[PDB]
Amino acid sequence: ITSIALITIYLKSKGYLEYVNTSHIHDLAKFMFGISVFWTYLWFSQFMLIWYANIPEE
Amino acid sequence: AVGTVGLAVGYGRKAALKEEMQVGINAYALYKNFNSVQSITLAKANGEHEFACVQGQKTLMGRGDIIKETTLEIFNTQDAKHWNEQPMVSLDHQE
Repeated sequence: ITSIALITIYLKSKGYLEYVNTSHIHDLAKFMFGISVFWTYLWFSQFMLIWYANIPEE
Repeated sequence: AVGTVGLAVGYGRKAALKEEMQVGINAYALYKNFNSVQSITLAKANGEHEFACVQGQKTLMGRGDIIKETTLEIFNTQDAKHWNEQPMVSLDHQE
């Protein structure tokens, strides 16, 4: 998602995009934000469920 | 073994006790001439009995990590690694 945003910012600043504005940027910005939090959620739950009951195998 | 029946003796009492304790079969009437071995005929009856059974499963599922057993000559000639082996966990490609 972030790579999509960065390319459109570049092209827009070079004058190659039309009908693109801060609301399109804003929508992508909040989209990538929410899913980055989701990544953190998955990271923690995997870690903690091993740490909490550390059966030595695995 | 085969062709034989086990019977516990000593439960059928009825005088001076509550019906919660009046439980079981006596069998002393079968101790003829004070002999413990008697010839019998066994027939199947009609109903079905309920048991206050404590333990459910009869066998061990092959779970050698519960009761480890070995033989005397193994105990005497083999290293503990072959009869009393403890579990290993992998590290950086090491046990």
